[PDB]
Amino acid sequence: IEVTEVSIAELRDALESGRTTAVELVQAYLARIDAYDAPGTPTALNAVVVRNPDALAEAQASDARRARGEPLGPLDGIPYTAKDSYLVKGLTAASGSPAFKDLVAQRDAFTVERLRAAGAICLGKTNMPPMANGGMQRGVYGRAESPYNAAYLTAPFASGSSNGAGTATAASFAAFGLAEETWSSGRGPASNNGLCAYTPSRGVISVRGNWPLTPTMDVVVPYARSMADLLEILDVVVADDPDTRGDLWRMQPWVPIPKASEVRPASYPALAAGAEALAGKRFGVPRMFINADPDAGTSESPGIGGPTGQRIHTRPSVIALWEQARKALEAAGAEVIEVDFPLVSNCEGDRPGAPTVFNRGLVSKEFLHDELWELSAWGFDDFLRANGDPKLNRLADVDGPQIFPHDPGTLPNREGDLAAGMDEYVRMAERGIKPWDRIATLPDGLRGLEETRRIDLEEWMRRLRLDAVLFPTVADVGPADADVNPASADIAWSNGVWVANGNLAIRHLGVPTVTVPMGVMADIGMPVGLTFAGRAYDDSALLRFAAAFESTGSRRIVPPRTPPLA
Repeated sequence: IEVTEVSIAELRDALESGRTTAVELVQAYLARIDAYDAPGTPTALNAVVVRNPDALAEAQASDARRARGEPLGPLDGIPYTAKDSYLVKGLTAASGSPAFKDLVAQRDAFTVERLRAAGAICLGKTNMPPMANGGMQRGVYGRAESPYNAAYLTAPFASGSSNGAGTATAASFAAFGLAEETWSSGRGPASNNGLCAYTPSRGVISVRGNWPLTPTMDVVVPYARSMADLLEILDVVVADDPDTRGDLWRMQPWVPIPKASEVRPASYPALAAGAEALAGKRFGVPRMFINADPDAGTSESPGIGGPTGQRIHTRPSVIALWEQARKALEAAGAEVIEVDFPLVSNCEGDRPGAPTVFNRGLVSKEFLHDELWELSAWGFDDFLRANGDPKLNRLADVDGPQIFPHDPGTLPNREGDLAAGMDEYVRMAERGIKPWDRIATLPDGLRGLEETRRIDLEEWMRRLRLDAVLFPTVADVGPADADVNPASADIAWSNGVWVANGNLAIRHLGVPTVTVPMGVMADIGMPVGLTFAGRAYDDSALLRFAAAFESTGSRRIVPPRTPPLA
């Protein structure tokens, strides 16, 4: 059968009626990978970088269960891909880093455990920059290319590390995909590839067995081509993980975090709805993301580094898609209000009187320093210890200069020297790393982060009577040669483009989001998403809003570079 642009429900229907088998499905996806992804093909998208050699045997066992009339559940026999940061037992888990190219996973990540128990089949692992500490920079496997337009990047350049997952899921190299986000490494690639994606509130999906980057910020992010598929995934993966090791927010005792089983609904697929779910709702769109905020960037020295705090120049064709999205929401009975966005303005100090996260006093400068260094060094070292690969199980034994080497011939990283930056973590391990529960600044820091969200988002949405905040996921897309072309790098590194709209505040403060396709820019053929954000633990309502918006149109297209075969 054809698998291009086919939904999970259609696949399960085919498996149940005998129209196909799990083996036939795996072969159909591997065929697309071999025709479009592998080196030496005309497209050479280079999205899938590590194959699962047992995939066909796993498919065999799945069909044996079905012939015996006992499928494990709705995802039995459904193929997916996982970002190279996920531990998949028996395969390498380099996190795209040359220093870890031979590290082998001794167990599964929690997400993978749930999917394995459900009979889902990992076809392989997807591309990413070293340690997810970037966007489109080339790692040990290079980088992935866009299936929509070879001239533009498949993700934001500075934070879009799930760049293989975005290409692979949009090109139907599997039914769905698994990604991860620290700044915008989840929302970014979803936007450029027309995907649905969900960034959960804190503690909803265990991050055990996932390569950490910043333990206060890392979250799991599922990718799918439709909201219905996204809900199929969540139904299976969202559950309580009895093992808390490595998951900072589920280990810490100072901030109340609810159990996953307390946050999820009884049934995720039941969250789908039509336009009726938008009637009478109030949605606020930040002026700063629709070219309506002349005050952005008008303080004396705005930002907290890079292009932050600067006025965002949104592409005209993205504005045109936003206006149609607004009309669709209003036609469905919703109210869309242009508003400020304190969450970002008070993090980046972008206008007179606005504080920054560094000078506001809700979190201390020393906590922000420990977050970047001491806590992250502990994250790396404890992940290696927990995995327990006999050949490499301590951060102090790592080849520092090889963690994130610079790609020769490309322009410098505007965030600084990241090869030396990452090497410092090994020097730290050699001096001795304090565990997380002995870092003195942590208690006040975690409470300060939650306090910031309460003031800037939750109480703010109450007085405005907003049901959600929404905006284009990104302001523009960087050209594909932003790594070597100065003019292209200037665009790719500008605010709203280097990182998805929201910069660091979204993940730093634990804001749940859902992203769906907003359409395709008419001038360059690149997709752009619409992001819904809301109060912590309002995830269910946000998923429903996204599903309802999706139902009002058909805003996704098959990538023109990866058509159905034959």
